[PDB]
Amino acid sequence: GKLSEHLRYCDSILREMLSKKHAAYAWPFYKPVDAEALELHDYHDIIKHPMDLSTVKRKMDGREYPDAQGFAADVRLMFSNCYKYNPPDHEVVAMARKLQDVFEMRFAKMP
Ligand SMILES: CCOc1cc(C(=O)N2CCC(N3CCN(C)CC3)CC2)ccc1Nc1ncc2c(n1)N(C1CCCC1)c1ccccc1C(=O)N2C
Repeated sequence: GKLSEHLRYCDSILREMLSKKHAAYAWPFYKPVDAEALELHDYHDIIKHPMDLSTVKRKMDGREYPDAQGFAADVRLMFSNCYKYNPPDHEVVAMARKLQDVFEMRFAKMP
């Protein structure tokens, strides 16, 4: 089935995003947002479905995505949360944009 072929290619996108090359801008998305440690009393009012690369990895390694589109939806959700919660001039936003540049480019190049 070409459904798991695409998902295996998405595991490579995930490895690329977690890789040491992109760490200057990707590290805020390694683990979930700790709203209590960052004193974001606001975060879970606005972000109803948090997402991060480690949760995406957990779901991928557990075969929880039925197809590549579900994986892409979660990665983009992680980006959309960051754009939604933060003021557009914050530099977590620039960091998220640099990482999304990696994701969208490698996703489009899927055979
Ligand atoms: C597992 C460790 O976790 C964190 C630890 C610490 C920490 O105390 N030290 C102290 C000095 C830090 N410095 C200052 C800033 N410098 C750009 C780099 C060096 C290094 C580490 C800070 C943030 C963390 N984790 C996080 N995870 C998601 C988000 C997130 N931070 N940022 C920040 C990342 C950098 C700027 C924004 C957010 C902050 C507020 C609201 C939303 C978000 C948000 O959207 N994301 C995705």
